[PDB]
This record gives sequence, structure tokens and C-alpha cells, in this order.
Amino acid sequence: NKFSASTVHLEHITTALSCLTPFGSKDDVLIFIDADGLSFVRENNHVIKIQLLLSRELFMSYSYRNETEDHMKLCVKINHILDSVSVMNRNSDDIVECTLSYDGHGSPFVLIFEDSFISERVEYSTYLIGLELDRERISFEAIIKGEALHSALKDLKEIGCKECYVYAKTEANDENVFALISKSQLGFSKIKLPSNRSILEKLQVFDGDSTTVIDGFAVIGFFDFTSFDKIRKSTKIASKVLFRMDVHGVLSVNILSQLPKDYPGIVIEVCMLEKESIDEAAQTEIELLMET
Amino acid sequence: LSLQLPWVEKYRPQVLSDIVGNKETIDRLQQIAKDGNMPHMIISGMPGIGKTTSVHCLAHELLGRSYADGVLELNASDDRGIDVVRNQIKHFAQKKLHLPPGKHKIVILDEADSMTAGAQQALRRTMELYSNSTRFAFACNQSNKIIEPLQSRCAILRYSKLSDEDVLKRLLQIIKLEDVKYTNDGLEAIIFTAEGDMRQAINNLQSTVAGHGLVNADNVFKIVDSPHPLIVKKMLLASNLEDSIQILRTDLWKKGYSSIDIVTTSFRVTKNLAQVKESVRLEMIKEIGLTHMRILEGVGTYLQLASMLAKIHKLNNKA
Amino acid sequence: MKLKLIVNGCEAPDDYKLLRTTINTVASLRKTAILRFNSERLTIISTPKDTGQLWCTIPHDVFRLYTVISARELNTITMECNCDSLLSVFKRYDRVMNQGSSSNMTIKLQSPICALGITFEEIVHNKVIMHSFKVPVKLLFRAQDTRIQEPMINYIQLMMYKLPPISGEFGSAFHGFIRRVERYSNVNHIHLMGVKVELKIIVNELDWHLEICWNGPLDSVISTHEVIIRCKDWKVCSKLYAAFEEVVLAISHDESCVFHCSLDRGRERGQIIYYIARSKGL
Amino acid sequence: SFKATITESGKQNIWFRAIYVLSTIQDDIKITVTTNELIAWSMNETDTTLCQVRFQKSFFEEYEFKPHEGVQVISHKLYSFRVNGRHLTTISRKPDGDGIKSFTIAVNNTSTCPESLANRLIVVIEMDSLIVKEYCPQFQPIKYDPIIINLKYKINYICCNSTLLKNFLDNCNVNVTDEVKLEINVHRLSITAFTKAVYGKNNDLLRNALSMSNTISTLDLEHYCLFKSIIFKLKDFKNFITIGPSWKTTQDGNDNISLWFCHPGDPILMQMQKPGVKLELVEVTDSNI
Amino acid sequence: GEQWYEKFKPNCLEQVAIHKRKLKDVQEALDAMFLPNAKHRILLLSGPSGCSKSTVIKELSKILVPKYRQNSHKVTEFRGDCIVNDLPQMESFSEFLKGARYLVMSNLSLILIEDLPNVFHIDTRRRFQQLILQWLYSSEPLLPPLVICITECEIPENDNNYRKFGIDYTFSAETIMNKEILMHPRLKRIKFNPINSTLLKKHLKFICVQNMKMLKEKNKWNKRQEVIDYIAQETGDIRSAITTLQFWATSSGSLPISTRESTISYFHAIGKVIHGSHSTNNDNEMINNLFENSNNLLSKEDFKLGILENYNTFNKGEFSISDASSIVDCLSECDNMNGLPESNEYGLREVRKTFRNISKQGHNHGTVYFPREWKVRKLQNSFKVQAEDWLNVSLYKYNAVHSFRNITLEFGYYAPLIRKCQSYKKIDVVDRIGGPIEA
DNA sequence: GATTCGTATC
DNA sequence: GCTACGGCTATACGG
Ligand SMILES: Nc1ncnc2c1ncn2[C@@H]1O[C@H](COP(=O)(O)OP(=O)(O)OP(O)(O)=S)[C@@H](O)[C@H]1O
Ligand SMILES: Nc1ncnc2c1ncn2[C@@H]1O[C@H](COP(=O)(O)OP(=O)(O)OP(O)(O)=S)[C@@H](O)[C@H]1O
Ligand SMILES: [Mg+2]
Ligand SMILES: [Mg+2]
Repeated sequence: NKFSASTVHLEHITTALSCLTPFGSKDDVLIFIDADGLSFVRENNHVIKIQLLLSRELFMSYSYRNETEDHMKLCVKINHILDSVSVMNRNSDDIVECTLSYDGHGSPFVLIFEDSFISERVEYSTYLIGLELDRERISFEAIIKGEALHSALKDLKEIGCKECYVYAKTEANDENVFALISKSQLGFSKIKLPSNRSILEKLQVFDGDSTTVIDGFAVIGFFDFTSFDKIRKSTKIASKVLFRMDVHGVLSVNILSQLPKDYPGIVIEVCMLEKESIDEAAQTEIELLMET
Repeated sequence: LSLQLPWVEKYRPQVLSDIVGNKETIDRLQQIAKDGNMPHMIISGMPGIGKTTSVHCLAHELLGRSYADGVLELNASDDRGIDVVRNQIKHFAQKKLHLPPGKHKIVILDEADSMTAGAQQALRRTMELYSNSTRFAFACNQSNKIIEPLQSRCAILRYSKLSDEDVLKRLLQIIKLEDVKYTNDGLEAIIFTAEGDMRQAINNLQSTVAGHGLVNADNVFKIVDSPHPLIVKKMLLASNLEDSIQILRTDLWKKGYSSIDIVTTSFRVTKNLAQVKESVRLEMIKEIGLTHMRILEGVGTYLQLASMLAKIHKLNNKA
Repeated sequence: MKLKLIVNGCEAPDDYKLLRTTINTVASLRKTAILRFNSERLTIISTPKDTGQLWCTIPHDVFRLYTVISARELNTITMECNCDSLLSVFKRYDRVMNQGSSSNMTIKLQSPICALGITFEEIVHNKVIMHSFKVPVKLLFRAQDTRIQEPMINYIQLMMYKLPPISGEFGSAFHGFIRRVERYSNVNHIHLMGVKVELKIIVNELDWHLEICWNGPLDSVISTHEVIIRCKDWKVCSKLYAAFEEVVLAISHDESCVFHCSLDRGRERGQIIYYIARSKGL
Repeated sequence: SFKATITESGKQNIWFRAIYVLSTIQDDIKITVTTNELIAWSMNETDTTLCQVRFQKSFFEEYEFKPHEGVQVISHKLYSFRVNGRHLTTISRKPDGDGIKSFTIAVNNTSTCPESLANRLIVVIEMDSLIVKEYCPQFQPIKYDPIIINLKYKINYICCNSTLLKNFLDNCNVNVTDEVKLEINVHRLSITAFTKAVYGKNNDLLRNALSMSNTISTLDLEHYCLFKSIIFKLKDFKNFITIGPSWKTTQDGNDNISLWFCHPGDPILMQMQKPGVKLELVEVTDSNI
Repeated sequence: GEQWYEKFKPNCLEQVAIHKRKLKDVQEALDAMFLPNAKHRILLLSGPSGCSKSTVIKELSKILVPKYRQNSHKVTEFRGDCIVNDLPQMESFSEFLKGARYLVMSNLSLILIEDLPNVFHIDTRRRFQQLILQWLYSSEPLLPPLVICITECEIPENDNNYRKFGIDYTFSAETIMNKEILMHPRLKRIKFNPINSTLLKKHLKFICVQNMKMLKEKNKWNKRQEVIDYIAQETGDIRSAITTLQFWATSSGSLPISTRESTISYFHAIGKVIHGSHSTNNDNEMINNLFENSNNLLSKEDFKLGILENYNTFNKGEFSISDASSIVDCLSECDNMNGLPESNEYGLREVRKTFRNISKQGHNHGTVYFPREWKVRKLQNSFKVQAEDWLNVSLYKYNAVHSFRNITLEFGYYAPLIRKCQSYKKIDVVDRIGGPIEA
């Protein structure tokens, strides 16, 4: 085989793949395989993209015999992959041992599960085969704890929230405010995060050059909540969520969910586009309600 | 870089004074705007003659600053199911927004002809419940698609096709604003091709300016084509079969027009053909229907159209 | 037409669990169920007349008192009742002992459409709270009862597999093997495999394949045996396997599948049979 | 103008349950702000049931009311407004994993507030994790109608425990059962939740007749004065019963519900009491003698 | 500031635009329905929009409910847009009916179902049917009076599919209620007609004189009479007429007067195709407007069958056989075009031309009727059931496979004759299958 | 739109 | 501290 890997911590893989459940339930999923590991890149309507980073140290039998190309790309379905990694590996005495396999172009993506009592082989046929913010024009940068952001996202989901807004304004007195203004059936809904360092660990607002820390001006982000709710399940296991947005209307979410002692967690990168916001008077009401 | 609004939206009127065409209807809309007591209304007519922009301008001049949270514009692009109508329309109608003594909230329902019947009944209930605070404006192409109980509470305003003079006036305003070279023959050709459609006239003018510059008959007729209903009408009204066959070939077959399009256009023209007898009209309708059946079943060659023309001429000159 | 019975869950655990499992199975299968009250056994039937049939046999010794009298042959009282009302009554009666009690459940046929007067007692803590219920039922006619019969199974190619008891070491592993195919959302057909002992769950489709296999020890009570069945019936089979220690699986080549459950009360043994037709042909 | 804040877990629970039940009675909840209490009531579309919840001044730890600044005079000032039940019940809910340390409700109908707060109810929630979430639901001022049935009924009296009644009512299903028959014998009290049967053309069955019954002796009945059969609906009784035990107060020892009815025609009074909450339910009874 | 049809609503029964006979036989039905033992359980009102269906019930409830109410005024209108938290949408009407059933003694209130629940979804429509069926068949000793008002309007085409149902084509009582509800002993139906010209003119004159200063200021008082007559002539809707009059009065220019266009009925369209239409001597224009405004009715096989059934009523059948042959030949030709619009256009045009060419003054036409094809289909279904019985008994007592074709040809008549003599001279089926063939 | 019967009005 | 079960929610089905 051109690639082979075996793992025993199937719960981590299950949660990592379930982070993609908020996206398309039954669509395609594209997989890179290289020496560093394997990644799952998923895009929806060219407006939002998620990406996993399952490191090599997470697996204990990562081989990657491929030499013709630096990476191997395969496109398969995601739902049956989730059901395959949904073993839950119960009965701690006899741990289920997965075995991912791929033998280059034309071969199925095999997922062998061994229990020493039950043998299951799942093969998936592969199919025929962007949203990145520039690291120079960042408008604001925030580091929020995962629990608070997940609670805010869940509350926004529970109130409808057809549209959502992002507020990021720094002040000269070292006071930072971060709120999520929402359009819904209720009207104007806001969820402002605390200014303490336990939750809002860092909040820096720039002048579109990522260097000058400017104060007194607010960064506005108009995002469709259908794309915003895609990150809700990712933040559930996140320990610290890193928020970044440039002036080009691209929001990048860095999920840092810090089992093997060497692998550095699972890296989830979510990139999201910003709504055009043709109505110029909406932001006026946003800042008017923010000032009060 | 590519940043230039198309002339259709770059020159969209923002006030009721810039809308040409139905002078009486625009005057009535101005009177409503200056009075404030706007009733429930239904606006119908041909596409691109100033229905949506008239309603938007009326709402803008009727609410002004309160337009942001005093109107609710729902269209076919947005979901308009019975649940959506129920929730959103009931919440917007119940909202107690302070307004001038003669001012009311406006619920603009564009493309009302494509709304489900249950949503129409929910709209009936909402109108009967909250008629004293909000008013409903309907924009549609035909008023028959709106159910009779909804039309009972609405004042129907019908928009006629734009005349050549009003189209010429608006076009000349656009030339004077953009300062492009033009020829009177070219403007006449643009009006002739537009066929009473203002948006089509603007699109054709913009294409002519952006592709050739000076707007004459030659450039316009080299970028845009003459309306095929008129060509089909000329083909059907030919005296002898040879001329009709030559027109059909050299104007629809060499130009790249599908046979099914020709048959449908012939049916429409025969439906709206004057100076012909009823028996002749129904015989040509029957022949066009037989040809349509033959085209639909798979035989879509030029021979079928030639035979249709031959039978039409045979019935025209009798036997 | 005098039917009356008394059920005590605490006095006899195993047969009460059998009755509860039968009620749960007939409720999960489809609405309404057929209760055939023969003078020596009670048979609970769920006849959809491709979809499976459940034929459970409950002996008269299960209940504390089994007076069954009717003008029909062998005092055969056949009735159709909604499972949901009976299931709710049984859940209430189960919670009655769960909160702490030992009261009996008295059932009488009180008046073609009739109702059962399922009444029992409950004591909170030394208070008397009488729980009275009336489940509307219809009385099936004698000929209509004759139109319902247990489908016989041919033994020309049918082969038996003695599935391991769930109380044994391999029971939990076999239960996991059975439910290993239930975790897939987009599955509608399971194609079984037995060659002559292995049980293989094969789900072959356009662009994905599944090869669940059982490597543990198995017994066949005393050649390939393939039958493809729907996933919903397999869920019922998994539910029946968990509640029964003695479970027997019978596979017919491209004909049918039989899930036999037996409760050794020894005494007449209570048995549950779930006949399943093949969803489609191999 | 009006400001009330809840800073207790049980008080928030009972407030949320009352709001949810008033939403399940009618799509819009009517709230009247008095200078002594906050009354939240809801009337059915058919005007066959009525439930009112009175949160006294002791319920909140501040009740700053400034009627001088909808506004009604009866003197005591009364301010009433109409709010959406579903919108209000999705605000007062308790988030999972996050504890509401403060629930403040206010409406500042003064010249100080802008149009963004004019005719907008102000509710502010502060979680234990210091996250502040506040909403601005739309409200509509209305006129309050003080229907007098509590003074008119103060006919037999029934005071039974709410625990077994809660168990029996919650065990019922409103989909298959839609009717309550509360018969009291000179010894026993029996409440049965049944449904009448409808016969078709040729003596068919348009609807079945399921009768789930329950009978209780006189010793469990805390107080009874015959001074009798009454029939009414089921769902409203279920919700009004489930309102009460939401505020778990083991130190408080009421746990009962008081009943009042005179004839099959006149409505039945249904009352439970809390430290700072008075709960009343009115239901039109079945007039069939 | 208020709409004229709202600020000039009737305050008593005398101001309601309704015929004297209609008022009388609605009053009698409502008074009989308030009796302790009423033969009629519910009242069904059907008619076009704006025919004073809803308001007359209100004014009657203002005088009937306070009289029959016990001692210890308006209607209890169903409101469909109410979304209760613990209420599935299909259960809203059931909860409303169960709550409103408690309005008999000392709580008496008429029940007015003006806006029905969502009947365009089939599940809730069947729920509505079986819910109002239980009300009629209820064993309740006494129930509050129920009034259901259904507006007869034609549902415009929305989606393209040939699974269109009765409710999808038109919104009428026949499409909503099934045969059991409509043909029920405890159901009284009072169909309504559009408001006549006389009441419309009288009420428009009353509204005009109620605002005399505003028309005299705009000098429109002298021109009010022709406007009133023209509006009353165009439409029969009181609400549309009042709205149009308000629009004309509040105007300050020469905007032409326009009102909503009522749809043409099935028999109205049949008469228009057969006998033509007055004030329009151009057949092409009339046919074009009929196809543009009533395409849903015209584009149906029921209309061609109606023309075939009713074309002989032009002169009681007194016309040349050549015209009839031409009409039926054209219809047969149109039947082979697979439902193309050209087929309907050609058929209607040929029928109209044929009837126009032979039209003469003094003609005494006949009465048109609905096609009998549904009766033929029912008879064919009965024949199918009897033939299935014959094939079952012939395949159970013995082994004999006969085809349904042979059953209809020979075994439908010969075999009953064999079973007749065999039985009388001495199997189950003795009568001719489907009955005898007469004439 | 057509026929047939019954009223209100001129 | 772990498991079972009830409530909430997302998805497929039906007419
Ligand atoms: N009377 C008019 N005067 C000036 N511009 C007009 C007029 N009517 C249409 N237009 C132009 O047409 C474009 C938009 O027309 P719309 O009013 O949106 O079309 P419409 O009349 O609403 O038809 P539909 O049914 O919505 S496609 C803009 O570019 C307008 O400037
Ligand atoms: N003299 C009058 N007679 C009758 N209705 C009047 C009169 N003056 C004003 N109206 C109004 O005209 C409207 C007529 O509505 P109705 O016909 O009663 O309702 P409807 O019969 O249900 O019609 P739909 O089907 O609901 S559109 C009401 O809003 C009345 O208030
Ligand atoms: Mg438009
Ligand atoms: Mg009405």
C-alpha cells in the first residue's frame, strides 16, 4: 500500500470528523495524505471552508510509502466515513484497532477495524478531483475561550438569528469589548463577552496592516448565521478559539483543542466569507446600539 | 479591476418624478405620497415598465427616515411560505412604530404572482386583522395570479406598455448624463428593438456604447437583432409561398433560431393576428398545433416548418 | 365471552419480562396487535397482511389466573388492541413496582368492540391510589382468526445458527457484532453470509462495501446461506437477542430468515419467533 | 419606568415555567405592571380558559416602578403590554452549562430612551461566567381587564395534594385524551381523563373512547367541604399543575392546590400559592347536566 | 384616515347589502339552529368574495346570541395564525373546536369559521374533514351553533404537474368538503350570489352623501352618479366597489376607474363558447380574453366534454347536421393533440365560428348540462367489480382462466343465461354483469 | 351565458 | 463517578 496507518484512539477521530457534521451532511470530502499526516478539507458553496490536521504522531503505524508525489489527494463521501469511525470502541479490554489504507490512484480507501473477535472491512471508492485570509491586512485579532463562544453560538442558534454581526473595538484605557449582534425574529440581540483575561484573553484591533494597534475604532463583520453555525460544534471541544478577520471580509477561526503524548491536538481551521451588506444604514444602528 | 454599475441599476430612478410612462398613474402615486393615506394596491403590467421602482420610490417618499424599519420587502428570491408569512408578517404588522398622522407601514410583496395559495389566505387574515396600521403593496406581472379575496381589498393599478416618446425621453436623459455620441436613427432603432421595454432599451444602449461607441442604426442592428415575433408575423402574412419560405430560411434558420421557438412564436402571432378571417385563423392555429406536435415528438427539421408554411398558404389562397 | 386475568410482576420476574418484551416488540413493529387467548396459551400476533411477522407464545401459567371462556373452539378469544395504550399501561405498572410495591394487575374483558379493564393499585410513602384503565379493542371473528396462521418454514436448505447467550463471555461481543451495522445511517439492506461456522454482515452498494465478520466461537445445532433483508427487521432482531438468553438464528438460501427466541421456564417454555422475508433477491 | 430583577435559581425556574405555560395557552403573553406586583396572564382564543401569574414585589429584590414617567387608572396606576409568548420563553430559558446569575426585565417608556428602545421590552441576563446577554423584544401596550372570579368564589371547596395530581396528569397524553372528569364522592375523590367516542354513518367509529382513570380516598384529601361532578379540559390543567413544583422549596410545605366550583355551567377556580407567586387558573366547565 | 369599507361598515341588519330572500332564509336557519333541539347542526355559507357573507352573520349574532343566552353577544372566530408553543399545527383546529364546544349554556357564542386552516396541505385537510365530521356525528346532547363561510375562488396555477387536484384547481366547498359532509341531514347550505346593481348603487350613494363635503370640494359631486352606476355595473363585490369609489374620490386627476376582474364560471364559459358574449362582437378578442383570464378551466378535458355534451342545446337540436359533424370532427381532431394549447384554441374557435355562422334572431336555446362521463366511469367500476367476482368464482369452484375481454364480450351475457336456465330448471351469478343493455 | 319563475317599479 | 432515560433537535418521508 502507498499509505497505511493504525490507531487505537477512535474517540478523537470520531469527534474530529463530527466537527464536519455541521457542514454538508452527505457530500464529498477531500483528503490530503503526506508525511506530516492527513487532512480533511471541506467547502460549502465557495463561501466557507473547514480543514482538519490529524498529525502523524496521533497514529502509531503511519508509513506513507508514496514517493512519486509529495501528497496524495482523494475525494470520497463523508457520511459513511463518519459511520465507519463511529465504532465508539467500547469494552476497554479489547480495544478496536483501526487501519487506514490507500494504494494510490484507482484503489479504494479501506478502513479495517479489528476487535480480535469481530473483523470489519469498509472500502470507499474515490471520485475525480481559495478561502484564505492574507497575513498582512488583518483588521482585528481575538482569542476567546471555547466554552464562552460555544455558549454564545448556542444562544444565537436558539433565538433564530437569521443574520449575525461581529463587534471588535479597542480603547486607550486597555478596555476591550467583543459582542455578537444578531438579526432575528426578536429584533436586535447582542451577546457581549467579558473583558476579563479568563475569556477574552487577547483582543487587538489594527488599521488594516496587522501592525499598528489602533484604539477607539470598531471593526464590523456581517456574516450569514448559516455559515456561523458551522463553527458551533468545532468550538464545543475547543480549549481556546482564535479569531481573525482582514479588511477583505474573510473570517478565520483557529480551533486549538490541546491519547499520544507527542501529537499537538487537532488543528481545525475554519474560513468564512463576509456578507456584502448593501444597506449602509444597518451598521449605523449597530454602532448606535453599541455606544449605549 | 472591474467596478462599474450597469446603466440599468446605475440610473434606477430614486424619485417618482424620474419615472416615465403611465403619467396618470405616476401622478396618482405622487398624490398618495403627498397625502400619506396609501391603500392596499396591486400593480400589474409588462416586465421592465416601472412597477418595482415605482413602489420603492413611493415607499421612500412616504416614509423617508423610517424606511429602514417601516417597510418589509419580500420577493420570490426570499422564502414566502405560509409559516414565513405567518411569523414575519404578523410580527411586522403587530409592531407599534410611531409615524406621522397620515403615515402607515408598507409591506412590499414583489413577484406576488409566484406565492402559494395558503400564503394568500394568511395574507387575507393579516389584512383583515391589521389593516389600520400597515398596508400591503403587490407587484406582479398579471393580476389573475392573485386570488380574488386579496384583490377585493386592493386598489388595482394597471401599468400600460411604455410609449416611444417616454422611452425616447428617458434614453435622451441617459445620453445627456453619460455624454455618449448618438444618432437619431440609432435611437429609433433602439426604441424599435426594445418593444416598449425600458430595461431592454437601457441594456441595448449600454451594449452598443460599450461595443461600438457611436450609436447608429448600423451598429445597433449589428449587435442586437430585430424582434423575432415581427419576423414571424411578416413570414405568416406573405402573399406567395416562395417569399415566406425565403424569409423563414434566411431569417430564422440561418440566424440560429430553434424550430420550437419558431412554432411557439407563430402560435402567439396567430393568436394576436389582425386583418384575418376567423376560419382562416383557426385553420392556421390547427396547422401550427400539428406542426408543434410533430416538433415535440422529435421531427424538428426545416421540412416540417416548410410544410407548415405550405399548408398555411394553401388554406390562405383556398382550393 | 368471559376473559379475565391477573398479572403479578414481582411474583414471577422472567415471564413478566417476556410479556413486556413482547409488548415492546409489537409496539415497535407496527400499530395494533392481535391477542389470541387460547385456553392453554396466549399468542400475540403482529400480522402486517415482505414485512415481518412476530409470533410469540405465552403459556397460561405465566399469569396468576387465566379464566378464558367463549363459545368458539377451545375458548378462543381473539382481539385487536392498540399497542400504545397497552404499552402505556405496562409502563405505568412497571413504574408502580419501580417506586416500590407488589400489587397485582387485574385485567377483565368488560363490554363487536369491547375494552379491557386493566386495574391495579399503587402505594406511595401507606396511601391507596387506584389506577383504572380501559383500552378499546375489537373482537376478531372466528373466520377472521382462521385467516391468520403461522407461516411454516421449509427445512430443505434452512440452516440453524445457535447464537451465543448474552450472559456468556462472548455474548457482549456478539451483541456488538449484531449492532455493528446499525451505526450506519444510509443502510437499508443487509446481505447475510453463512458457509459451512461464520456469520458475515455484508452491505454492498454502488461505491462502498462492508464486511463485518464474527471471528468468535459459534454453534450450529444439528453449503452457503445468503439472504438480504431490511435494516429495520435487524433492529428488532438485535432487540430480541438482548432480552433472550436462548436465541436461535435460521437462514434460508434466498428465501427467508427466522429469528427464534426461547425462554426456558422449566413447564411450557415461552417462545418468540420473528419471521422475516427477504427484502429483495440475491 | 419599571425594573425587576431575579437573582435566584428557583425563582428563575418558576418564572421560566410560568412564561412557557402562558405561551402554551396563547401565542401572546399579557403582562401588567402594578406598583405592588407583576401580573402575567393569558386568555384563550375561545375565551374558555384563563391563567394569571402574580409575581409580588417580594419575588424580585428590586421593584422600582415609576408610572409617572398602556397606562391605566383604576387610585392606582396600571401599565399593561402584550409580548410574544414564544419570544419571551426563549429568553428566560436556563442555558445548559451556564447559570443565570441575574435576570433583569425592564421597559423605559420615557423620552430618555431612543426609538431603538421605544416600544421595546428590555431584558438583561448576566451569566455566572460574566457574559452579558440582553434582548429587545417588541411589545404592544394594551388595556388590562380585571375579571372577578376570585372574589366571586370567596360552591364546594377542594384542597388536594399537588404531587399525586402532578403524577397522574403528567402520565396522561393530550393527543389521545382531551377531557377531565373530576367526580367527588362523599368518601372518595376520583379524577379520570377520558375521551368520548364518535359514531359514523353505519354505526362506525370516527373516534375511540380511551378512559384513563384514578381514584383516591379521603385521607389524602387535605381539605374537603361539599357545602358532585365537574368536567373540563386537560392540557391547561396539566400545564398549570406543572408550573408549581418548578420552584423546589423543601422548607416551604404547601404543595397543595385549591379548587372551587358550583355548577356544571359556571367556571372552575384553580389556585396554587408560592412565597411571592400567586397562581390562578380559570376553566369553563361542561354545561351538560 | 381609515378605509371607507371599514369606517362605513353596517351597524344594523338594514345597512347590510343582502337580498330580502337571502336575509330571510339565513335568519330562519340561524334561528332554528339556536333551538335546544336543532335539526341542523352547522351552517355552511358559500359564494364569491365580498358578498356580505361574514358581516351578516355578525349582525345576526348581535341580535340572536343575546336572546338565546342564559342568565348567570358576538362570534367566536377561529384564528389560524395563532402559533401556540405546545400545539402542532394540525392540532390547532382540533383544540379550537374542543374549546369552543363549551359555549352552550350561560356561555353561548356563535362560532364563525371564516378563515379555514391550511387545506392546501393534504394531511390537515383530511384532519379538517374528519374533525367537522365528528361534530355533525357527535353524541353531545347540545352544541353551540357553527357557521362556516367558504369563499368560492379559483386557485391560479402555481406548479407544473398533472397531479393537480380539486383543491389545486379551484377553492370551493365541493373541493374542501367531501360527499359525506355536504350531503348530511344536520348540514344546511345557503349559497350566496354577488350583490346586485340596485343595492350597490344605493350603498355607494349612501357613502357618497356621507362624505358630501369632500366630493363637493373636489367638484366630483356632479360626476358621482355615473361613477356609481359604472362601478355597480362592472363588479358585484361591495368591498371592491367601496375601495374603488374611495380611490376615485381621493384622486385629483383623470385616472380611469378599474376594479377587480371576477373569474368566469364553467357553465358561463360554456355559454360564452356556444352562444357568444354580448358587448363583444369580435370572436378572436373574446376567445383571447377567455384563454388569458380562465386558462385553468379552459385547459381541461372536462371543458371539451362539456362542449360535446352541450353543443346540441343551441336551438334545441334544430340545426344542420353538417355543423354538428364539423364540431364533433374538430373535437376529435383536438383530442389527438395531447392537450396542447393549440388544440383548445382551435376547438373553441371552430365551435364559436360554427355557432356564429348559423346564429339567427328569435332562437330558443336549451339548458346545458354537466357531462355524464363520471356516471359512465362509476358504471364501469361496478362492471369491473362484478367481472372480478365472476372470475373469482370461476377460478375457485373450478379451473378456468377467462380474460376480462371475453367477460365483457360474451361471458357478460351468455354465462348469466346459462346460470339462469341451469338454476331454474334444476351458479351464484345469475344476472347480466353490469345490468342489461337498453336501446 | 342561457332558460324559467317570481317581484318591484314605472 | 458512571449509566439510563427523558427531552430537544436534525433529517427523511408522505401526501
Ligand atoms: N418609467 C421608467 N422610467 C425610467 N426608468 C424605467 C422606467 N421603467 C423601467 N425603468 C428602468 O427599468 C429598470 C428596472 O425596472 P423595473 O421597474 O424593476 O421592472 P418592472 O417594471 O418591475 O418589471 P418586472 O415584472 O419587475 S421584471 C431600471 O433600470 C429603471 O431605470
Ligand atoms: N353596506 C355594506 N354591506 C356589506 N358590507 C359592507 C357594507 N359597507 C361596508 N361593508 C364592508 O364590506 C366588507 C364585506 O366583507 P364580507 O363580504 O362580509 O366578507 P366575506 O364575505 O368573507 O368576503 P371574503 O371572502 O372574506 S374577501 C366588510 O369589511 C364590511 O365591513
Ligand atoms: Mg421588479
Ligand atoms: Mg369576511
